[PDB]
This record gives sequence, structure tokens and C-alpha cells, in this order.
Amino acid sequence: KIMEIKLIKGPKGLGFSIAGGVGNQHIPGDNSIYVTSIVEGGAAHKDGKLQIGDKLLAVNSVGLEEVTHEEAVTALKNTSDFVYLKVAKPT
Amino acid sequence: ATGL
Repeated sequence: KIMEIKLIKGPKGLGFSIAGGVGNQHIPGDNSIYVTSIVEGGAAHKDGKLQIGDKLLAVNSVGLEEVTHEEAVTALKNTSDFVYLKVAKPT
Repeated sequence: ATGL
């Protein structure tokens, strides 16, 4: 249950928080990147697809599977205006 | 929990 999210960075950013990463497990056993908060009115909220508990697979060209929090944050912030997110939905 |  992989879905694609194409978004446009608003002024306040992409409008979501992440947790997770190798050395920073969000779920015991899981090194994956996870969305923990969708900020009201932000890019992500207005698009409506992204959801808390979503796992980030890729952002643009940068795969996010088995990486450090800080690598994920860096890649998520190295983004232009146009953002492609590849996500997996829970369970 | 990074906000971006």
C-alpha cells in the first residue's frame, strides 16, 4: 500500500514532523521514518493524503529506508518547492 | 521528532 504524494512547499514548510531512523527507532525493531504530526493548514494538511503513522520510503530521489534521523531531516530539507514523497500506509 |  505504497502511495505517491506530490506537494508544494508552502511558506511554513511541508507542514509535517518526522521521528525514527537507525539509532533512533520509533517503533522497537524499526529503523524507519515515520510521520508523527500533520500541522494544521500546512502543505501536507491541505493535500490531505499524508497521515500520522505514515512511513516515508523516498523523498524525490532520496530513499529513506534504513537511514539516520539526521540523514532524513537533511534530505527532507534539501527540497525545492516541488516535493515528491513515496509513503507506505500502516498494517 | 523533527518538524519540517
